[PDB]
Amino acid sequence: MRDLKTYLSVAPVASTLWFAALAGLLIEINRFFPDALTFPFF
Amino acid sequence: RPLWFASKQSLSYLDGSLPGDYGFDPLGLSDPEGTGGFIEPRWLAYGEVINGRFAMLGAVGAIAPEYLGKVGLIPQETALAWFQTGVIPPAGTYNYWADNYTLFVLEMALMGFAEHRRFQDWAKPGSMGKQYFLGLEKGFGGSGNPAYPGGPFFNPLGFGKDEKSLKELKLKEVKNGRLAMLAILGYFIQGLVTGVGPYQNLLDHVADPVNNNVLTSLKFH
Amino acid sequence: PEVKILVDRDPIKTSFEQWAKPGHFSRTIAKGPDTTTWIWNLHADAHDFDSHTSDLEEISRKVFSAHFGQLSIIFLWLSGMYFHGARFSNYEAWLNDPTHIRPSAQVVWPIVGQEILNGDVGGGFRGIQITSGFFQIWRASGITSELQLYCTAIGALVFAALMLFAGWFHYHKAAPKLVWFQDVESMLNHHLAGLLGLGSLSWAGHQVHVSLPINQFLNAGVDPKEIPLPHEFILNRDLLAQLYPSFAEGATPFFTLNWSKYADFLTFRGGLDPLTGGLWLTDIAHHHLAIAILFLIAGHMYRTNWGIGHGIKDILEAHKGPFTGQGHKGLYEILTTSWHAQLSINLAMLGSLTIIVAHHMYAMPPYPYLATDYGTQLSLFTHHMWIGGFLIVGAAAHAAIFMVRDYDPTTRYNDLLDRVLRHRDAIISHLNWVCIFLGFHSFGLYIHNDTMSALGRPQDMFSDTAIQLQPVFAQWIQNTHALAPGTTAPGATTSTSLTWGGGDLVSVGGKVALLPIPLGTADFLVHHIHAFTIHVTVLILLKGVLFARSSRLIPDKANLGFRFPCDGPGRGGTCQVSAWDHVFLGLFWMYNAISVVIFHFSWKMQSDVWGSINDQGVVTHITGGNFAQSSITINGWLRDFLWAQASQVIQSYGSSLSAYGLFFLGAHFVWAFSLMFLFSGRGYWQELIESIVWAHNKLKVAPATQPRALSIVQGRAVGVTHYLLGGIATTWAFFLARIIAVG
Amino acid sequence: FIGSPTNLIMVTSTSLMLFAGRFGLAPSANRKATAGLKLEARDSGLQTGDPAGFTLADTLACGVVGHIIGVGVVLGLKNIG
Amino acid sequence: YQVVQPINGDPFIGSLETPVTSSPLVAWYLSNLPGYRTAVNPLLRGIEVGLAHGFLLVGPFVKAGPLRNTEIAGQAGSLAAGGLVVILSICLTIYGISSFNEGDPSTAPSLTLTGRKKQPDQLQTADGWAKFTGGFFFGGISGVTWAFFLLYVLDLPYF
Ligand code: CLA
Ligand code: CLA
Ligand code: CLA
Ligand SMILES: CC1=C[C@H](O)CC(C)(C)[C@H]1/C=C/C(C)=C/C=C/C(C)=C/C=C/C=C(C)/C=C/C=C(C)/C=C/C1=C(C)C[C@H](O)CC1(C)C
Ligand SMILES: [Ca+2]
Repeated sequence: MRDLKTYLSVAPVASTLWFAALAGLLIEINRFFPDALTFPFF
Repeated sequence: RPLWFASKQSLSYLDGSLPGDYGFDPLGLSDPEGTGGFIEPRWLAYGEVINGRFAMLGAVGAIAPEYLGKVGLIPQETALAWFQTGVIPPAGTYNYWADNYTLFVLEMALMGFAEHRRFQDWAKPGSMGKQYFLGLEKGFGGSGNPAYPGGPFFNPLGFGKDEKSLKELKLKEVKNGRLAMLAILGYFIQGLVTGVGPYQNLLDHVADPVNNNVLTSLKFH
Repeated sequence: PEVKILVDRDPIKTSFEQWAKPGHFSRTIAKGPDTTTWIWNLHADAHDFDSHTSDLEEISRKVFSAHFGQLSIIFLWLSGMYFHGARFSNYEAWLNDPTHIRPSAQVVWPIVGQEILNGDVGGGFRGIQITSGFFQIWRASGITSELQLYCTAIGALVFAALMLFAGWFHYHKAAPKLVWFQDVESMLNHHLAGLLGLGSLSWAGHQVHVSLPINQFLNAGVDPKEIPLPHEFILNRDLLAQLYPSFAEGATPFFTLNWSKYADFLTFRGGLDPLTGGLWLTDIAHHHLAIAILFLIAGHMYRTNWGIGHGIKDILEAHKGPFTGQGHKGLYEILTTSWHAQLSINLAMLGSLTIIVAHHMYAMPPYPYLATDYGTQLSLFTHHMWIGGFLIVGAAAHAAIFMVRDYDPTTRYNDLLDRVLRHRDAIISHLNWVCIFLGFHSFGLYIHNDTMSALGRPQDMFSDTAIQLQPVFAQWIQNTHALAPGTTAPGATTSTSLTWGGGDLVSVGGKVALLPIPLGTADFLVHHIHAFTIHVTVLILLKGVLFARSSRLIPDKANLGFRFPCDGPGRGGTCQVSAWDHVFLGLFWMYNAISVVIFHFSWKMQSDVWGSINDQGVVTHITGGNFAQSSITINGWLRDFLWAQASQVIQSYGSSLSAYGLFFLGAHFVWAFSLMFLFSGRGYWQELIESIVWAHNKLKVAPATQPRALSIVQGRAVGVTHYLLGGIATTWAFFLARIIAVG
Repeated sequence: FIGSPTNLIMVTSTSLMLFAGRFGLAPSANRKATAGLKLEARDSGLQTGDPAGFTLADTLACGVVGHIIGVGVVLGLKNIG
Repeated sequence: YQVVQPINGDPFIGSLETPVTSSPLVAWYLSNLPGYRTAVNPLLRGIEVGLAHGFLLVGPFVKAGPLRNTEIAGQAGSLAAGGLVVILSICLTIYGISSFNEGDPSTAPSLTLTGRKKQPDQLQTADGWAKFTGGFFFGGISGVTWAFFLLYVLDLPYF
């Protein structure tokens, strides 16, 4: 548990989880505001 | 004490402390040399006894209904072969008070508590007579030997109060267990390649032996 | 002396202690890291069990459970394939009409416009056309619904779970000991008779009851949903008696020895099914039956526990003669104490086997509707060729590792190994000469043809019309094969393939399954090119193995270990003088050889076999026999093969084959990228990282794990792996895009 | 079909094979093979009842190989006449 | 019994003794060649060698040449052989010039295979080599002419 928490924070696993979260975020963002070549709000 | 197809390696670990010890181990499986998971000799003895007991039960039970299916008030809907009971649906089913799946899960809930308690006694012997179980724990103590727990439940009639009694009785038990085990194997293969049912099939064999094992050589189904 | 199960209880307790600690096996790693090089080492020596310790028992226990883990991975992959065929496929539509619907078992999500990859594969379905040939396997096994595929996927999932659990169990709870592994007699007895004998007998049992009747029904034209379920064919037997009358006697023929009464479904026809374009299933069943009998007898050769059998030591040490001294005496002791010897033998044999499989599968298509599925055929051949080549190179790698680490004449002396080590120089010199001669007289012919053609002198060219180099031996052999059925294989009706000859073209759905393949001068030239490339890669690998311990250059090469950068720029320069470096080259030359082989196959097939048949029997091939006249000069390969065939992939953009164009370009990129690692050295890079580190330190952002440039060996490893990835991937994209567009 | 057709050929083959095996005339479970010329005497460990050292491994082995030679002879003869 | 032995029984000289390297007939044959005729004047050995090599060079040049189909195939290919043999002589003369000097003795070994003295082979001197290459060239042009005379000039039934 403590050691599982440690292993889940080793560099490869920390980075894969981080990048999976980032990928999910970007994917959803472009799923809501697709085909965006500019910033049209202000 | 007489010996069958013994081995010098096999004889070493099979000297006679166990019932039915005939020194027959042509593949040398109860070797106390390589004891690990599920190959330890005590566990193999326990397994032989338990398989023999369940096989005696199932071997008088599988042949029963289709015997008195011929004698007595017992109807014919209650008179199936052992394979038509719903155990193998593609070979015949029945409509009991339940579904045959709830039947199974209820069966295995009951068998679950009985088997788990029995194992809890095998592993740490004498542990079931400690925790509360609606009373009834003083009877689940055990006797040090797993295959022979004894007590007020598993031995109410008190057979074998001296120990040669228990010796020859254990010998008879394991012998009848081996008999019932190979009887059940015969049931299985015979009900497959002849597909008749053992009791009725036995009656056809006793008509006259024209119908030999080779005759159903041809694997009707 | 006798053989038994011998185990140890709970050798290592399952725990999360060592997961928290990175490189626990290596003492130096366990402590922690000072620089960036430590991270690379952690991965490079993860599975080198024989250096984490010296105990053979521990090495072998680790090996056993790692094999279990690998089996679990394979099962998960299989279950994924079956589930995708069950859920995201058009397998039933394809089953209704095989030669119009394109198989595809993968769809994509519409996220960034990538749904264009969901192309029209027909059947009211839009997905990515697959080349795995899985539909053909499932059809040949008798699978008609997707319920069966679902059940298969779930069964393989629980099998993967079982394999993973067994891996945990046999390492942390009940781990065998050394005398159990070192028993190879019983192990061979069980793998020959039990794994291959019972396995193939069981498969023949499947085909006799499931695939034969169901495929009979499918080829009779029955709607796939109107076919009886397979278990019916077991319950009701007259269902089989209708298709196959001699299922009526029912196994009494098997014991009367009236085996001829089984001639219905146990045939020896040979050739192809004119309806499906595959081998006769009644032939494949008979084949597996005979295979089973053979393996079941063969797994009874070695003695285990009952006196009868063969002691492998006796067989080995019985073989010796006047040229080899005491040969084979001492090999049994070598092949049972070193895992690397076994690994290299098995790798060589498995690579050989994979390539034989590729050839035989292209020549005698075993699955229905496989031959006329050109994409599947091309992909299967190419994939198996690559796998075989890689395995064969690994064989050499591990032979060298053995020679460096485990070879010891003080305690384990063998005579043959010693003699070969003693005349390695003669061996390598003659192999060198053969490589040179073969390279001059195969590629030199191509250069001569190119200049003869460029100087407007085609009569002087080595071609079918100017100076013929006819492969008379191959022509003679294949004519002997064509005449075989009836003359010298009386029980066969058709020759074993249709590439032998006899006419008898077979087509399916207006496409050519097979026809006799002609061998001309271009075949001679390219076969000698093949011989040349194979000989050169053999030279590199054998030179690496034979000179792994010592040479006339550096006299103590074994003390430097199996893998190392160099021993300084002394004696003129000793760059890559190690055995590992020889494997690095062999991979380059293996790439060259396999690339030429698959190019030859693809061009020859698109030029002389594949194509479309028509009403008169006029066969228009993909390229009108342009291989016989254009493949004899390098300009022909560059123009008629690469430039011509390459147009399909370039025009892929804007369609559903766009991903292949993208992968074409990306593979070009990564291949070119490898050259940065393959042409440079780590000194320049260390000196550049120095100033980058300065830039970081100036802003208090320098890392504590000091960044080092990669090792010399790692740089070569990065360079060779990227090179192979790039080249193989660009060939993959080109082949797939071309054969899916023109096929 | 018993003692008339191929039953006699199968019997003579198997019968003769294990008749050899029990006696000398053939490699044993207790008899090792030198070069197919001479046979040494050894104890395989497993207990026998038979006076000549005929164990169950031996009966099964020579029974199997007699069956196979019987199968071969039967199929060949019925294939050419 | 073993067939492969170390050279002359010396196991520390870098070679071995095998059938191809040292079996009776193959030794007799190799010894009976002009190159290994040590006690013979180098000019005659060069003659024999040059005549054999010259004759050989005519065979492939003519048949595999670019004028094989033309009627001057024989004249052309034979002339090409003459050009090649002359080039070989140039390679031989410059080799002898670079590697030898008159005032120096023969670099050939003095010992035989049994350990007896023997006169060092004179072919390895300066003018020994010069006599040999002169004989070789004379023999080579003579061989080409002889082979070139046989066919074309005379019908004489071949192939
Ligand atoms: C901005 C660019 C962009 C973006 C954001 C995306 C985004 C996406 N693409 Mg896409 N793509 C792009 C460009 C892009 N693509 C381009 C340019 C191409 C042309 C080459 C493609 C071609 C393409 C294809 C062909 C596909 C996608 C797919 C996908 C989707 C999922 C990919 C996936 O799930 O992987 C794979 C996910 C898995 C395999 C799930 C597995 C989960 C983990 C790995 C399980 C591991 C645990 C396991 C149990 C370990 C085993 C241990 C064992 C021993 C127990 C995703 C939304 C896929 C899709 O649409 O899904 C249907 C898909 O098929 N893309
Ligand atoms: C009939 C007996 C039998 C069978 C069928 C097998 C089968 C197999 N062995 Mg095995 N083995 C046996 C006896 C047998 N062995 C004996 C007697 C010994 C020496 C004592 C060994 C020692 C051995 C070693 C050291 C290794 C194998 C390996 C393998 C696998 C090879 C990889 C492969 O081909 O994948 C084919 C895949 C399949 C056939 C899928 C089906 C898998 C089935 C369920 C396997 C079940 C057979 C198994 C013996 C059951 C007994 C265990 C039981 C108590 C549960 C394979 C599954 C390799 C391995 O372990 O891989 C992990 C390997 O490393 N075997
Ligand atoms: C049954 C097959 C088999 C097995 C069991 C082994 C086992 C072993 N090999 Mg080996 N080898 C094999 C086949 C095999 N090999 C083949 C076919 C080749 C030819 C290429 C080699 C060549 C080879 C070399 C040169 C070396 C080994 C070494 C080793 C040992 C350590 C491996 C290691 O941990 O490195 C770690 C594993 C990795 C770092 C994985 C690297 C990732 C690869 C390169 C990328 C693959 C790309 C992927 C397929 C697609 C791209 C994905 C990406 C885009 C996301 C180990 C005992 C090493 C050794 O020192 O022996 C003692 C050694 O140097 N092998
Ligand atoms: C000894 C040895 C050793 C060596 O070394 C080797 C060898 C030889 C191999 C060995 C072995 C042998 C043998 C033979 C064995 C066997 C066993 C068995 C048979 C078991 C069973 C066993 C058996 C068993 C348990 C069984 C049981 C049964 C039962 C319960 C039944 C039940 C039932 C009934 C009632 C009726 C219904 O309706 C149905 C059912 C539900 C079904
Ligand atoms: Ca044991």
